[PDB]
Amino acid sequence: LPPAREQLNLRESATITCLVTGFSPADVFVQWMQRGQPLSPEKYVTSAPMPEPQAPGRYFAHSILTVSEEEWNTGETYTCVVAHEALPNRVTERTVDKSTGKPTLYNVSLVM
Amino acid sequence: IRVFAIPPSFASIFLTKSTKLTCLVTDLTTYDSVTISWTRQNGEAVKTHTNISESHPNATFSAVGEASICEDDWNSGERFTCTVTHTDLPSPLKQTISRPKGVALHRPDVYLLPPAREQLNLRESATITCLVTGFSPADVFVQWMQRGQPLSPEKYVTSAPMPEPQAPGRYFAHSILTVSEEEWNTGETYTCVVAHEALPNRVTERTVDKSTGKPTLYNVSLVMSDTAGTCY
Amino acid sequence: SPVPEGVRLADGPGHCKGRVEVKHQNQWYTVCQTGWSLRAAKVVCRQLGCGRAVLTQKRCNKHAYGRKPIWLSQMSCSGREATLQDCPSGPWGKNTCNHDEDTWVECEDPFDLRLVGGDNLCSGRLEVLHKGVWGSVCDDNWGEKEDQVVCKQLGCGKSLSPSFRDRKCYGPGVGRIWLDNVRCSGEEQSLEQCQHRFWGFHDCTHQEDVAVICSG
Amino acid sequence: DERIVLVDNKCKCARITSRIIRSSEDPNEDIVERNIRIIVPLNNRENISDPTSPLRTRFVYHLSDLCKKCDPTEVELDNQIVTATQSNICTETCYTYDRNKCYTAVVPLVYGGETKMVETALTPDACYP
Ligand SMILES: *[C@@H]1O[C@H](CO)[C@@H](O[C@@H]2O[C@H](CO)[C@@H](O)[C@H](O)[C@H]2NC(C)=O)[C@H](O)[C@H]1NC(C)=O
Ligand SMILES: *[C@@H]1O[C@H](CO)[C@@H](O)[C@H](O)[C@H]1NC(C)=O
Ligand SMILES: [Ca+2]
Ligand SMILES: [Ca+2]
Repeated sequence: LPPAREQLNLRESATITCLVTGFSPADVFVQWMQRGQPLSPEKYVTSAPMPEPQAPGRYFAHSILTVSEEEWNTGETYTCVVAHEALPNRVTERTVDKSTGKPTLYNVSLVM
Repeated sequence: IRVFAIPPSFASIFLTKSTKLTCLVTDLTTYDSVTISWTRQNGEAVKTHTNISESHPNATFSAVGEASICEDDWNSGERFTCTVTHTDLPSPLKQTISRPKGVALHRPDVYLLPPAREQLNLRESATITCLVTGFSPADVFVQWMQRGQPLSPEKYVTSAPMPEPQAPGRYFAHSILTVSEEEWNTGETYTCVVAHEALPNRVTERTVDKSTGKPTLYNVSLVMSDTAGTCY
Repeated sequence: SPVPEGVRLADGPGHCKGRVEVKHQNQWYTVCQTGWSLRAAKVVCRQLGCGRAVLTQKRCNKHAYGRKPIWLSQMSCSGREATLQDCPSGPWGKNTCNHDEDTWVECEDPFDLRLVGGDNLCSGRLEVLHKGVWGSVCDDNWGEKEDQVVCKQLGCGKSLSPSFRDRKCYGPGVGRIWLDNVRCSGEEQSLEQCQHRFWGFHDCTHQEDVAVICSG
Repeated sequence: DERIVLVDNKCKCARITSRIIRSSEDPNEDIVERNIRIIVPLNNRENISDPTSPLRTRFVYHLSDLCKKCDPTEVELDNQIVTATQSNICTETCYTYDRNKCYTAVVPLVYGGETKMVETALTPDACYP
């Protein structure tokens, strides 16, 4: 999940969420790396497995890392590597950035 | 035998409008010779309400006991304790509870995150996120609504408060709601009601919708005139 | 089973606040049914006609002299239904009043309106009662449709469109501007049934007030 | 009919509408459009209640302080009714005049020595006393 825009507008920090669901049994390990270098364990808070009420037999959790506004604005990259036995290579990655999105347009009209 | 006594949080006080105390008793063998008793700090007795639940797979019984005292006595700082007697236990167990005092109040912030773009391409479901953060103490109540009617509790899951690594004395929590993809594409509206003691009015509300999100087009138009000095 | 002859809401300030007192045949007693949601409080308030239910809670009994006995049936009522007569009740049996607590209910003050400053009524400044205080209504949006709704409620006849030439004979107000941006489309029955901004929020001044002159 | 009005400011004459166009047929490829219409005055001065103020040649339009809600709403919780704050963000400058509002001023009038200050009407017509 890309950080909230209003949180950045008020200029304190940013919130990055790593939402992982749909794994069984309850065995998951998430980490946070920046530019190929893993970050300290004191940088993110890790949740705990807990069953999904809708589909029985499925667990899910998440991890959040707070970043400085200037660090987020400078263009640094972040990723949420995950590990699960059921995965083919036991490693899957999702990556977002500031540029992550869809290109917009500006149809400006000036009536002198 | 394990006995858990949970205090009544302000979240329960806000809705139930009644302060009740529960002493959960687990791993119980003989339920015909048990006594859930509640006493004050001096030794006075309080009328209890013991209810015996159904059986358990592990051949254990659960004891649920409510004691009701209105908030004027409880918020003053008086201490309570729970006692569970059993004919198999030579000594009754003593578990005390009370509310802490001396914590500052910080106003929490509410953040609503629209579903991910890569999730709606599967035509299966969506996930909306209500984020509450930077609040003290660690008490929070979150409830989802649609068209003014409460949703079914299962449609959403709320977690317990967790500490914030970057700021001592502050916590945060989350809430997740699951809805169909066609419902979100139709244009329905949702609401996240958050209640905390530190709010100016004790209740806050935010609303998310598909139309009022991130627009691909920004058709900006500016008209200049030297006679339009007023607008109706 | 007894059928409630009425509710009185005794032991409270006025008759829109207090303890729920169901009228049992002959002597009447207090009721403390479980699951007392706001839906039953709405029907209780509608019994008296005070207005809308705002709050319901059960209070600890600390020497409150609850001499009144308790009832022996439940009153599960959908809230949108009619008087307490038309909602299902359990077939007598035991009581659900385990903890000895009284049931409280808080209705609201009924609505009222008048014209002040005009001769023989049917003319003058508009004052609306809410929270036990009278106040003025802003004129930012006062179409002809919003004029006839007030007139028929007081039985002053159709408005004669007096313009603003004779609207200077009443002057400004001193009370709080309760209503603003009032938009009444249909006849309805009351001004409160229209769409307004909120009670207590405005962007007006006592100089800009509403004056309504009906036929009389 | 196909557009919804979000803000209808009069001081800054700002009006924002949003609309979804069913482009193509895939439900996931519909664009969201935001329209902004601004009318700027070229003859009004810095302070609209003081004719002696200098002319204004700088206009700033913050969209975060325009699409903001600041009125408590009622919420039903099945046991009571409470008032809820819509936003926490809640001296703004009025660029243009408002038709629903009256603008007046004080001016000295001298005649035979005596000076009589009288209320004026800066706006052409606006409202009547
Ligand atoms: C813009 O003009 C108004 C009107 O002159 C200023 O407010 C007035 O200030 C005088 C005293 O200086 C008071 O007697 C008036 O009551 C005020 N007007 C109102 C409507 O209250 C205002 O300060 C001026 N703004 C600036 C930035 O100079
Ligand atoms: C540009 O404006 C025209 C109308 O002048 C409109 O048809 C078109 O959709 C606009 N462009 C975008 C990208 O919205
Ligand atoms: Ca006006
Ligand atoms: Ca207004």
